[PDB]
Amino acid sequence: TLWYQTNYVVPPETPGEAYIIAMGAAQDNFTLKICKDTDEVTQQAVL
Amino acid sequence: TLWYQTNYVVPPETPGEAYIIAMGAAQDNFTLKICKDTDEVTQQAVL
Amino acid sequence: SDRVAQLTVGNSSITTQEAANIVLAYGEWPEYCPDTDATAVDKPTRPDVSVNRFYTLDSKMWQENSTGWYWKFPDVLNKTGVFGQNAQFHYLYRSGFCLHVQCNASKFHQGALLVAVIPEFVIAGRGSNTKPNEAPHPGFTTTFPGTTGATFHDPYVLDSGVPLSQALIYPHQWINLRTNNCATVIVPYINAVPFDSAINHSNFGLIVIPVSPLKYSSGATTAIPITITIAPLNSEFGGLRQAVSQ
Amino acid sequence: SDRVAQLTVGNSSITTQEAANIVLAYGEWPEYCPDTDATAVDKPTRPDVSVNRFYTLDSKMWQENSTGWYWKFPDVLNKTGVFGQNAQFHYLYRSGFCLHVQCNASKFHQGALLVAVIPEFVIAGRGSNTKPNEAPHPGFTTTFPGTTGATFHDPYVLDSGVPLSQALIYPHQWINLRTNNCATVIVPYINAVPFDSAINHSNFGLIVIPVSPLKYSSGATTAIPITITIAPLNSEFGGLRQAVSQ
Amino acid sequence: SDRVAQLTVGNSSITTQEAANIVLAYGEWPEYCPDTDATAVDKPTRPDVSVNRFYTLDSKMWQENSTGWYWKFPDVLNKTGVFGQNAQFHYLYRSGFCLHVQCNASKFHQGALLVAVIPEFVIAGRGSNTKPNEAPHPGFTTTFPGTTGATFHDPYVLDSGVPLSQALIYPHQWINLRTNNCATVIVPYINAVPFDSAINHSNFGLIVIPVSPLKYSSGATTAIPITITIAPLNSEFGGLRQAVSQ
Amino acid sequence: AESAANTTPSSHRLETGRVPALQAAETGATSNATDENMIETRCVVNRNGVLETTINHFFSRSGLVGVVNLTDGGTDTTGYATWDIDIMGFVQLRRKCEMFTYMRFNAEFTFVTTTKNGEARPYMLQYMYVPPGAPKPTGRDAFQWQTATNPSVFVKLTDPPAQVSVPFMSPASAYQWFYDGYPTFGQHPETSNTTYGLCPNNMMGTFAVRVVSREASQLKLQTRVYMKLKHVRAWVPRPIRSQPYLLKNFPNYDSSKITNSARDRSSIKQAN
Repeated sequence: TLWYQTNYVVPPETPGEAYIIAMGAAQDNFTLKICKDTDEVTQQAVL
Repeated sequence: TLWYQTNYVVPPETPGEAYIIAMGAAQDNFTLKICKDTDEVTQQAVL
Repeated sequence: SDRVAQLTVGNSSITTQEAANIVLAYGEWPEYCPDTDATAVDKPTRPDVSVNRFYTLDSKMWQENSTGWYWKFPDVLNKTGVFGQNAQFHYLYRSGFCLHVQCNASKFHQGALLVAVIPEFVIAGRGSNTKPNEAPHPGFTTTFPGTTGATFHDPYVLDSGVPLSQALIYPHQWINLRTNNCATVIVPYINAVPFDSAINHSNFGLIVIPVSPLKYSSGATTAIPITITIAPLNSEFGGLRQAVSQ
Repeated sequence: SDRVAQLTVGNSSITTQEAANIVLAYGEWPEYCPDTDATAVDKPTRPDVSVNRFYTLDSKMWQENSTGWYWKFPDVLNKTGVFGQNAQFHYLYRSGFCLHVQCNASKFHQGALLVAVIPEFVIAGRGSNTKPNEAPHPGFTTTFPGTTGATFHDPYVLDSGVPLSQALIYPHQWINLRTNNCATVIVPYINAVPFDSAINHSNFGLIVIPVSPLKYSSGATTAIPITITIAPLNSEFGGLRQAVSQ
Repeated sequence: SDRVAQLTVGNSSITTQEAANIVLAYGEWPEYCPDTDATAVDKPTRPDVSVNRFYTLDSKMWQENSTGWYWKFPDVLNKTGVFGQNAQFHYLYRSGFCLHVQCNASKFHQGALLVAVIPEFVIAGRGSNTKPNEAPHPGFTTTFPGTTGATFHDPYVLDSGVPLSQALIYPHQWINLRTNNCATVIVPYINAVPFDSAINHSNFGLIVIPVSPLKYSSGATTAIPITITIAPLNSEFGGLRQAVSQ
Repeated sequence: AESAANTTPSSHRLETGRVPALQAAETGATSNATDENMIETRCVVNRNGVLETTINHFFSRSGLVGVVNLTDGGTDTTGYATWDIDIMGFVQLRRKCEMFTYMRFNAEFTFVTTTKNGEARPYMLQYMYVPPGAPKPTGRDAFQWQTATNPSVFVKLTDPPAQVSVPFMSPASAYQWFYDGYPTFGQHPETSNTTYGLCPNNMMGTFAVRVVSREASQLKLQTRVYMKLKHVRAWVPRPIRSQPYLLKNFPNYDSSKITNSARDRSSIKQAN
């Protein structure tokens, strides 16, 4: 969860609506196991 | 020739007309030769 | 190389971009009670992770007509989490604290705040009555505000009869909106007894008072909050019994 | 000591005041083709000055409703100068590139751009037709935009069916208008063949996509251009014959 | 480590936050007259404290239609303090000077100033008359402005027939309101005689000329002054007699 | 690195100047903020393996590649059944394979042939590999089925499925499923570019199959091809496609009716 600590203060003559881009990755101890099929694709057209 | 690469962007409540001062000099390999009279002055009043 | 800092305690981390150097109160780091100064016999407990982390309180909007706020640190995080749960079951308590007050704004706002700790910050009653039956005394939510906090009525006299101008002798730090946006004070355990109850006695109190008013032109942002986080460094507890509320 | 830089290649120089560190693609510098990996017999030419310099393209105004732009690098400077003239006469080609994208604004504008290279950046046709006779395919000015450039229609899927969110695996760099105003990526020669024609095959393509929109208050400047310069590092050419156009 | 500086001379100190490096005129520090170059016999006096300090002149508001100002340094602080009192009683004089010109503004103002010293800065008369009886000559307050100062009429020709563009050969410094807010020039004693009267001969003159006009949006501050301080380094005096006025 | 990573014991810091949690993302680099420069950790030794996540263990799956029909009628029959060898026909192995730009590997094609309604009668088949440039057989009794200087496999239907090893046979140094270019020269149209993106160094001939007999066989066979990758090397990783495939040899997507990369939520301030 992302919370407002103090505020978003801004001087005048300045837009008061910003944006935050969120990025994500893995660490050095990240490890995977048993492989399988993904669930992003189930149907397919005859190509 | 001096060209605009991207733009002159400026925030609001700020003047949008700047000025660039151009200066010029010589290098270490600059060398001259045969001396003569200049052409900045041709006429003169009797002082 | 100095205006950046990352304070990591336990499973929490505080990153900043505009900071002054950390203030170490009276030149003493928080350390565990030595066996020479101790007086209890039962072995104290030391969780070292679950009670040693940055607890974030609520935020308070700093308006133009604001006077200030104050807290009581062994009372604010006294009901929230493993520190509070461990402090309700035990009778003795001893710990230091790491402080951090966030207040950011644009480069067009102006104003300055004063964050400082006051050991034994006793609240004064306000009135002109000398009779014992009508002499005004502060309530429990005024003396011990809790996790919310309390406001000032006369912040010029610190609501205690002591002038604010001389309050720079305490461990303090300024939040100047043109220089930085955070202030950090590390404070050790300051008491005349080795261990003490964390419910019937607040050791010290944080105070945030805006001396320079908040000013900005029409068009900028208008919500300026004050966020505070607290880290109970080197916590110890003793005298285990049933859990009490207050 | 790091936010300033002067890149000098040949008779050109690029000075900057607000810069991040240069990005070196895949940790490999552009180098000349070694004799072990080569397959041609004729001796390649190496101008080393007239084709190794910063060629500046045109500028593009970045409005509020902008989607993005892309180029094809062995096609943009394919008709301009000694590099283009040397690339029209020869059949084989091999070189690296140094990139630089300028975008400056005031300290009151906000927005962020994403400049990155995509090896083998094939443009996808847009349509829902599976018949071979009506399946939409991009035109020549869409596949090879030239020195001008092409715009995006669906920059969320990179106009290729591949999501923009995962496009951070490529050699990339951000242009955040509160941090810097330029981005620099050096890229070596990436191909599955030693030499290749610089007319019928673009190796990779630059892409500039504004993910954070450009926003400013009424009264500030409104013309925000995007300028790009390209340096063909370590150029080689072979197979000399008559000059072809395309 | 370089944009901050504290110049302390005598009982004065000048602190700054936005500064360039100090300019040392012609690579020569102000030093005392050596016995080889001297020609007088009487022993010179050296106060070393009361005449060696930063004297602050008045401030001048820099409007939009401003042309510039100039002073004469052995004449400005010629009536103010122990330096002036010591210079009115004596006949010979020799000293160097340390300069400092303050001009601060916000980060929304624009403009640039040119502060420089001109040795033997003779003021030219303005007119087109060649007859000796009507040839215009400057007045005493134009040649020697005093502690107040004088304004320019044609600052493009430096009010002397010499172009301002070539005036960068003198020891100069710029005040660019986006880079710094102060300029510092240290100048030694420049004369063709060892000692000279500090009343009938000004050695050089400071000049402040705004080449880039002052511009700002409606709503900001409108009072932009120019403050100048002068330190007479290494003062010497000789030929003690009655005090003269001018 | 036979295991993942170990964690060293950490502690707290109270000092100025050291900020590990302020990694600027404008530089194009990944944040290098570890656990030990953050919340206080313990000493754990990790014995979890990283062997399964390698490329050689990720591409050593067979999957389906092609389906070839063989009608073998009586009056409008064909006899043979050619099938050009390409793996961009079934989106599973294609989606798994198109997350890289340049690849190089060997193949282990396996052929599984069944009957229409499902039955295994002992009919002998003949699988033929026609390289590019060799003539394609026209007819079930054509001249090309002599298989002189041409590899072929003779197997029955009751036998176990055949399995042959195919080497790396591209004229270039590696394969590539993305060719941003043009195969020929000259002027290119603007209306319909049917020649854009045509991978030149990918054609690998045509696979053929017939039934070894004299007159005919009233049966409708249907063979399936399973290609296993081995000795594989990948370069220049590409992002995984998030749009449904629409064409055989052209990456396209529907301009309207776009699929988002994630599903929808009720509100942004709610994790469920």
